[PDB]
Amino acid sequence: QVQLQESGPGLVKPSETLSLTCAVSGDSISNNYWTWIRHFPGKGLEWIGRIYGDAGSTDYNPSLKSRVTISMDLSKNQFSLDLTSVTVADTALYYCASRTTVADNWFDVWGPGVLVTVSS
Amino acid sequence: DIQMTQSPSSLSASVGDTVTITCRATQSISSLLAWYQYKPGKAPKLLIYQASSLHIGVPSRFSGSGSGTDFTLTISSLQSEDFATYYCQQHDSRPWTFGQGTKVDIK
Amino acid sequence: PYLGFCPYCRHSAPCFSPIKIENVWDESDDGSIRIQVSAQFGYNQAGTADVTKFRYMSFDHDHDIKEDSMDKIAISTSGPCRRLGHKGYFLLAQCPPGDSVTVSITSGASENSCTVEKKIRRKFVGREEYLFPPVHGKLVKCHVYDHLKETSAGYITMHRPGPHAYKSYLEEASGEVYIKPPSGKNVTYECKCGDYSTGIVSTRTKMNGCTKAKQCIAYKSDQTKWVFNSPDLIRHTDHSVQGKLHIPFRLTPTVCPVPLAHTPTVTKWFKGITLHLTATRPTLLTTRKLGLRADATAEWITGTTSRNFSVGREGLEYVWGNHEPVRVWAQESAP
Ligand SMILES: *[C@@H]1O[C@H](CO)[C@@H](O[C@@H]2O[C@H](CO)[C@@H](O)[C@H](O)[C@H]2NC(C)=O)[C@H](O)[C@H]1NC(C)=O
Ligand SMILES: *[C@@H]1O[C@H](CO)[C@@H](O)[C@H](O)[C@H]1NC(C)=O
Ligand SMILES: *[C@@H]1O[C@H](CO)[C@@H](O)[C@H](O)[C@H]1NC(C)=O
Repeated sequence: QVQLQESGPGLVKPSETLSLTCAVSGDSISNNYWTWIRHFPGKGLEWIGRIYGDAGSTDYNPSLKSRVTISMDLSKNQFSLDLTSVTVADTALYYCASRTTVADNWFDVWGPGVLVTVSS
Repeated sequence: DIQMTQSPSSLSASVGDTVTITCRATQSISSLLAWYQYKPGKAPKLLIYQASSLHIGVPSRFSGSGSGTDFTLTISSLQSEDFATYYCQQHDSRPWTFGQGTKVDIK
Repeated sequence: PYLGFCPYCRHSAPCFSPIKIENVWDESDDGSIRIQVSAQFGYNQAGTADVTKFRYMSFDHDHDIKEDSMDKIAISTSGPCRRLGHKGYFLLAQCPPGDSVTVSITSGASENSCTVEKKIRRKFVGREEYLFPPVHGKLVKCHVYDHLKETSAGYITMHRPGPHAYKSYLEEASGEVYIKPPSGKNVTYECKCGDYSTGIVSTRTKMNGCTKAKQCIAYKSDQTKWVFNSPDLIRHTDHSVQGKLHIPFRLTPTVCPVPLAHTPTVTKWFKGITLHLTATRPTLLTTRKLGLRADATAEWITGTTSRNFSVGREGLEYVWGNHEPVRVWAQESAP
């Protein structure tokens, strides 16, 4: 089966590059869509972006397009998140998502997730 | 961007009752909708895909319907394990959006 | 499901048809062909896996999606074809020979058709020409497309569509331009009347400095549809491959029946052989020596005739039709 695990720093200063890691186990990286999802406490879920495995094609939310860049590492079974110049509104619970279907907005799989707090 | 107005925001009900939660979209999105069940301290799980179809493992008691802009989920024979947050999600426009969340709680 | 530039619409002209054929493959050994069209077969407006309905590209300014059934689908090359399977862009049909193939939707009186040049011939298996497979004969390995729809012959590449502009989106009145959108849908405009300008307005809005309606371009930001890398469309500013569906009806190896010819009547003479032959259809006869020089020859024989072949001491091997090759050896019976 496909298992996901988030692993990122929990406390980052504002106006700093946020780097978060989701590792993939049980399946290859190159034949499924890979997705980041945020979830601010006291609010709801919001889209971040996605990457395809063997192609490296990225589609991102237009509002955050200027500050979200997604890269993947096929050797480490790895795909990553880069968020530049974080603010206090970027404090959210972060999920990495994957699906049984090769590409679907709905995600069959989901990591436990990691909490990121932006404060001084 | 197609925006969402989740219905209703809150509803307290006991075990065995029937609660209906509506899903209204600002634009005609045909019947491409998916619903989620958020458990606190855990990742949300898919219950209904395609606005009428059941994910394997999900209870049959859960039945969603609707097309175009108006959608409903009917939760018949409510139990203790499914007091959660309800979230319908469309997959037409990029990127996908969410509701404001519907809270159900034990009366 | 996009719409393409079909070189033959209903009447005579190159026109736009939403069941536009790009290519046709005839690599099967049973005469069946597979057809790529721009429409989606076997899916509803939402794309539900449901066999009895399909969808296509609408002929209006809102560019939505409608539905239709297969009872008004006709496949033809010279006569009507027989339908066997369909997934999305893909077809499979059994057809008589012809110089082109025709797909059509006969939606009432609106018979929108598309015809693309492709030479389809009646091909055969083995060494004997045949029209319809006989009951009796040798069983031979052949290669046909599988009728199972969930197979995978390969992959095709799809990307996001580019801007698809309209004239119904733009309005001209008393020497200025206007933009009228459908209600509830954002439209991204682009116009140039001096300084280069962009923007996204979902409501009717005056634009200043413009006198001609041929200077502003408006298009809805459409991300819902996925389009094939077709030569008939303007692509988006980034050409990244984003996904891939299977190519169904994989060309699978199967056994096929082939006929057997009539067994020839063989007569004998000194250092030579003579075969009285009979075949109502063209069949192959290949003879070769068994020594230093093969002296190989091959002919397609129609009707009945007699062929003389010299046989040496080293011998000769002749193959008549689909039968077992038979080796013959001469003697030293000089008169
Ligand atoms: C499509 O048009 C609508 C209407 O302008 C935009 O709606 C905005 O939505 C956000 C989020 O709800 C609100 O905060 C704004 O107030 C709405 N408009 C305004 C001006 O207040 C919507 O963003 C548009 N989508 C795109 C992609 O432009
Ligand atoms: C009839 O004879 C012609 C040659 O004159 C030949 O080409 C044709 O195949 C024959 N048809 C038959 C088999 O009756
Ligand atoms: C074949 O050989 C026989 C016997 O020599 C002869 O009568 C006949 O004319 C020959 N026919 C051909 C095809 O040359």
